[PDB]
Amino acid sequence: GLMQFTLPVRLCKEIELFHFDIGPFENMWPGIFVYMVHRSCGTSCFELEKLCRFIMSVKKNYRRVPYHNWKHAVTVAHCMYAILQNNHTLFTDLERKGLLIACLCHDLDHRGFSNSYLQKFDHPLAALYSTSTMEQHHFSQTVSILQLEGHNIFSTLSSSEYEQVLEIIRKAIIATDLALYFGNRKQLEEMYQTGSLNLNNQSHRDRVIGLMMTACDLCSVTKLWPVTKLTANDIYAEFWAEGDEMKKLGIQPIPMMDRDKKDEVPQGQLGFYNAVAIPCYTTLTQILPPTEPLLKACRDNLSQWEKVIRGEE
Ligand SMILES: COc1ccc2nc(N)c3c(C)nc(-c4ccccc4Cl)n3c2n1
Ligand SMILES: [Mg+2]
Ligand SMILES: [Zn+2]
Repeated sequence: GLMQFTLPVRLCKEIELFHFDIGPFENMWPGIFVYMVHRSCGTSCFELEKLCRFIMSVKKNYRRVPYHNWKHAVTVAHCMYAILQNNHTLFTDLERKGLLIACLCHDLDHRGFSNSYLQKFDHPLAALYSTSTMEQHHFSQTVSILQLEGHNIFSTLSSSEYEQVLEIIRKAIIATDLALYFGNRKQLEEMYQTGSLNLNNQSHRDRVIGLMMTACDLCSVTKLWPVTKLTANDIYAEFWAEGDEMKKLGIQPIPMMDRDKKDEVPQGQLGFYNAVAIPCYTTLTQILPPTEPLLKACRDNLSQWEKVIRGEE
């Protein structure tokens, strides 16, 4: 009960900031996640023995791919932690529990390939789940790990609390399917502008939680320029591997995925910031004003990509 996780002083302070980087020491990441659960939720939210076993099983079920890896999982959970701490009173005990676990699990057993590649490959998961293919797989994998003996971190919830938290995690993980994000933000935009947005409306909370999941999922665009720039190499290493696999199926990939067209990357990140990231953090900053640092950081990195193009780096 009385056993706190503490971090070194620099981590203890920087972990509270949106732009925190979890660092290159893999063995500290489980401790960093537990620390975040303890401050965001309480030291009673989860049985430590079970949580530790759940974390190590989640870690084992992430693959050694350049980007969609265990480090991405913990990075996305830390952004959720920063959003939850800067918006203390807006979220329920169930939501704070559910959302950190959702973020940690949101890309479970990812192969570094998109839903499009699975469909064109004709991968069995594409027959099993016709839309949000990988995301339905990620939720399936989360449930599987929760059902391992000694892994059910939720076992002390009432029957209906358990159903609500698994329903929060499912929606949260499905919302990380970027094809669903565009319509979700458009709706949140209309609701905020016509002033019909209402956080006591469950269906409205769902939408807001989805945008938070998009916001955390993209949070590599909200770090200090060097972090953001070096992560973009990991992201493109997956894209180019997928591009190669498209060519193997006799399909010319989109230029963003073609490793012959690396020149077109900076312009590609521009389109992504303008079409996805900026609109995402703008709408988020309108609903949850304290998340403004993510928008500011994202605009800062947009400006860095403009500089790469103008040949200034
Ligand atoms: C999906 O198409 C793209 C294209 C350019 C990206 N550039 C990024 N900097 C980026 C980031 C931080 N996260 C994603 C992303 C989001 C959801 C699923 C998979 C990925 Cl890779 N992307 C990008 N995604
Ligand atoms: Mg994903
Ligand atoms: Zn992700």
